[PDB]
Amino acid sequence: ATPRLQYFHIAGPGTREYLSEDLQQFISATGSYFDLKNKFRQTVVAPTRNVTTEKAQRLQIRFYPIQTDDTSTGYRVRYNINVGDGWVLDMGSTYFDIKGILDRGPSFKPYCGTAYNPLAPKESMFNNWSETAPGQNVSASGQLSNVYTNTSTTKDTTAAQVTKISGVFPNPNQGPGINPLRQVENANTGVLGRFAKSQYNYAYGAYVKPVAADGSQSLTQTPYWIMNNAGTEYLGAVAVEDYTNSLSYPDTMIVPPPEDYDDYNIGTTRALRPNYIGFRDNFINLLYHDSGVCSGTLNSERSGMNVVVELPDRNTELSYQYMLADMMSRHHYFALWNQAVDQYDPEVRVFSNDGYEEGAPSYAFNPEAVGAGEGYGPDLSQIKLYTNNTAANDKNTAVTNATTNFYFGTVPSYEIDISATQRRNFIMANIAEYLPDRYKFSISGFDATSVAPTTYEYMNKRVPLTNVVDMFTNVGARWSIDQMDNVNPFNHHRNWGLKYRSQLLGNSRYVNFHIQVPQKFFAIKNLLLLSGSYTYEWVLRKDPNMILQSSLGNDLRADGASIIYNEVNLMANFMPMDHNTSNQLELMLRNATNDQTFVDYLGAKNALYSVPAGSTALTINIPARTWEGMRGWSFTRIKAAETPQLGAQYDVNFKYSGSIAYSDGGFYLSHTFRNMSILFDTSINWPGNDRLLTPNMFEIKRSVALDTEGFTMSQCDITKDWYLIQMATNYNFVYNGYRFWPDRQYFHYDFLRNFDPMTRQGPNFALPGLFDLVSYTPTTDNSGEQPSQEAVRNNSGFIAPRSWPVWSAHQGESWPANWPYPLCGQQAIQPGQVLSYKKFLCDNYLWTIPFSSDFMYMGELTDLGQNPMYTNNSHSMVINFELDPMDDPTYVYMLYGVFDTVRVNQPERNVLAMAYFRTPFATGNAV
Amino acid sequence: TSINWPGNDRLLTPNMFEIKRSVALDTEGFTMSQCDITKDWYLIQMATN
Repeated sequence: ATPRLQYFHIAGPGTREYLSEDLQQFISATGSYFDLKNKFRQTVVAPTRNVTTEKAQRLQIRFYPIQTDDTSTGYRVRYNINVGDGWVLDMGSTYFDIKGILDRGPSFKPYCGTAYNPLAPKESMFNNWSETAPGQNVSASGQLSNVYTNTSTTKDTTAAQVTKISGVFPNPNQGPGINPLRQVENANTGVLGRFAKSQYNYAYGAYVKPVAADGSQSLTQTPYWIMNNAGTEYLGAVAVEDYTNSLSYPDTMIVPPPEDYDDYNIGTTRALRPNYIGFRDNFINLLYHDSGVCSGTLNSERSGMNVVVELPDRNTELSYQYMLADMMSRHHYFALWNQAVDQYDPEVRVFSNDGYEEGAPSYAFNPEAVGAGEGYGPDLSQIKLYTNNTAANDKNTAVTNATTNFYFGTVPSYEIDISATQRRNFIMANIAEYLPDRYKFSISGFDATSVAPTTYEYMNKRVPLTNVVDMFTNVGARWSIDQMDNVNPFNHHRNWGLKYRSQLLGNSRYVNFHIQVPQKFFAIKNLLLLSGSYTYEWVLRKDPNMILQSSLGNDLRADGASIIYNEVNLMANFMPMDHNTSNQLELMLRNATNDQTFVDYLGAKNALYSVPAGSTALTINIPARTWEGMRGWSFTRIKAAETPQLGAQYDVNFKYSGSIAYSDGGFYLSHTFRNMSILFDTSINWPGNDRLLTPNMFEIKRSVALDTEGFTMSQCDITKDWYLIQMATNYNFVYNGYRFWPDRQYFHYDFLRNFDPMTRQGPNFALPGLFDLVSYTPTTDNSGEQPSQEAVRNNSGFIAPRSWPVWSAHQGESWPANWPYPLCGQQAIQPGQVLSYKKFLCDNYLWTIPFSSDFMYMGELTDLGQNPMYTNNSHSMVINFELDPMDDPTYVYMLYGVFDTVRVNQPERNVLAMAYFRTPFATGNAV
Repeated sequence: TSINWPGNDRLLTPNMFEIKRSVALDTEGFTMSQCDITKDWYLIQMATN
């Protein structure tokens, strides 16, 4: 351009063509050790024509609904996407601008613990006052902190404070105000206090809403004078306020003792379980995908024929999950699409018990350094000091007056091992509370069958058994709690993805949410719409269980959750390219030979096969079929209670609000898969070439205890054959050697990223010794007492009794522990009294078996998928599964390998036509 | 004194680069990514970067 600009290489020719050829050869040859390319400048220049219109064209267009039909299960919206000539719409830029009111219900705690007197001890009381009538039979217990240096024997100095009582003056926040507590004379100190007469005396979690603008939780205060046994000696005064009906305990629940201790013991109070009710990852289950009854609609006006056809056997939202996880790492939190992957804390799931950081003995000392707590030794209180005589080596002269404290011993202190305190609190709060309901018991005020197990206060008022999980539970083994490894780990308050998603809405259950939801259906997920007038209808879910995710998985419909949609607009971004260039573009995309073609990323027909609780085996029969281009198999097992009805507008049997492992990638039951077999004909096994070490089945895992010949890989119970197949599928190289593949560690759904082999040893019970003191079965009684837990005697006088609830106050006496049998050390049990428990966990993996001759990837259209023996011949393959028996009805999420592809034909203006074809499992009915 | 640089009805508010707006005062949307940043500003930043 400008010679002035070409001089400075701002618009010049370019480094390749202004540098002398010999210099270019030099800087290319000597470019690995002495760089010179950074010293010469070349500028990339914009096309400056035929890239943007001068015409006034909106850069971002909002489409507000034509026609709504607000209903009580969904929220339909219909738009008229008018794309003029010279315009071009990429539907990847089309998203729903949704705002409304969200109610997350009473079952929503965005925070562990409480906000009301958190530092208060759990069993403390807020300076009680129990009376039948004012001035009648009265019981009161509390601290009297305020002082007013009274001159006793008269009311002159006490009545002055009494007249001030009728306000905020007692001021429970303020105390004595003196740091050295030894300087007070007990006869000229004055005493004041402020007590509350109410039911449910507990300091922890106590809340009384204010009535005046300056504290003042009550309006009427009745003062009471403090005198000794005689009435003449005036000592102090007390403020008493009625909180009988003005007091409440939000976010806290009373943990009463067993019924035998209901009286004479108020137990402790505990904060409710923390529950996060934010939206789901990537706004999953917020648009009605794959539901024929409430399917979306996209079509032109001239031909009002829908082009989006949805199938109940496809999974659009899991497809988007897999697509996004392959496109980027899942640890990136993109707050726009609510892109926060559901992740469990590994320190909670794969429990690596290690005790605690044992350091020097740690003590909490007196606030001052002088005290007589447990006043052993000489009293040292009425002593007298005489000065020393060096010559006589004895006392010589008395000290006239010596006000001395002079206590005995070191600083009074109480020893706490906070390193183990954190460990126990962590275990009980994270791993113990999230135990299955079969390892819990009521609290002597709660009763089962009076409320659904899927409710909030059911989970809150059921204390887990305290010996199934504790600090001695596999004290040195990195071992997930086998009583809980079948529990969805993503239903946890440590779900950082869910925590972030629930924190994006706010800190209350009354949310005026404003969200943007993308279109995930693969045919129009990123379709480029040409010119024409199209109508684009969709319906938004209003099911509280589906749209919202809980960290507890409780039934939100029974928990008052609801949502209201006010404005649902359709945003779009239009590139302002030149009408000449956009007209050329649309002319060349209206040509038949080159037209948009999209395949769903999952590429799987999704079939759910029910497996009841007791069943350990599953037989899958598929009738005669053409298996053309079928990619392979993929499968996990999903709990039935955690999976909605496929293609149902509203599921009433779905009383779960955690992580639907079907909808998202939150798979956690890839284990509990004993083996598998595939038989294309009635008896012809698929590998069927002596490939595997077990030729006629896919032995996924075998117990090492019964293992004798080997056939187990990677220091767990997985087999050689299965490990080989999985590594060959995921990484394509097993015949040149097994190795780690860090190129796929971002995927969040591959094998090595989340395959965790485990090994614990454990005592060998069913021996003359080794009595197995841990009882895993509760007594399923109303009383909050579990006497079967009283056999462990560990931390006897320093924790709550095992029969008592976990979070009750401590009582007992110090005693040698008896339960944890030493598996290490010099006094360990004999080698014949230990066992082996090789096990593996594999979350979010979705076992894959590729329909390839050698289990390795040679193209999306597999080796055997195009073989003219499955494609042309009809085969009726039979799958036989063997599973670990679970304790609830579970599906087996089976995924085949399909080419569910669509190519979009847009020959003229407002003519939109789509052809859907799925190679193994087509849906053409020839009508 | 009369030439808006976008000046072609580009932004949802053609006459200014509305960086953020009060969601309480909001009526028609124009707030993006679950905060008070605007659709136009979000588009501009994402396109630039």
